[PDB]
Amino acid sequence: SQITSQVTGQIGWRR
Amino acid sequence: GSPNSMATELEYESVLCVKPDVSVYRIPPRASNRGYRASDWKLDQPDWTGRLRITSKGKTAYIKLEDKVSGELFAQAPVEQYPGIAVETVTDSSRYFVIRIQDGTGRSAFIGIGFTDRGDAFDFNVSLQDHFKWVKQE
Repeated sequence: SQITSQVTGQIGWRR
Repeated sequence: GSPNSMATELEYESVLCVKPDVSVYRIPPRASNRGYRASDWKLDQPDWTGRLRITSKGKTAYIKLEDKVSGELFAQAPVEQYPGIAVETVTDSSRYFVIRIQDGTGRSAFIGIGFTDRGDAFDFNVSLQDHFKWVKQE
């Protein structure tokens, strides 16, 4: 709706 | 103020973290094959926003959510293990989480969380990593 910022998983990381 | 039930017990909680802006998702699912995945529900569509508090009474931390103007309680989630049911990472990006809150009536609910910054969410994780690093028979 406003944006898409999908939860990471192809690298699966931190900072 | 004093709690709603008191019998002169150790009813304390010690502050661990505060974050200035935080948003929540009252999510539909509980248990998919990968966890919860923020990408499946509402990762851009919060139902409430306010301020984060984290406190701890011993081995137990409490994620407590506060009003952005007056500090009044929105929800609270007790945790005695990390990772666990009371704080989980969605699938992997720790930009988001899912926590188990009380509804304040003797019952619980699951909400997703989304932060104002990716680093403020990674510090929501570290505030619990350094709380569980000295317990859990480590």
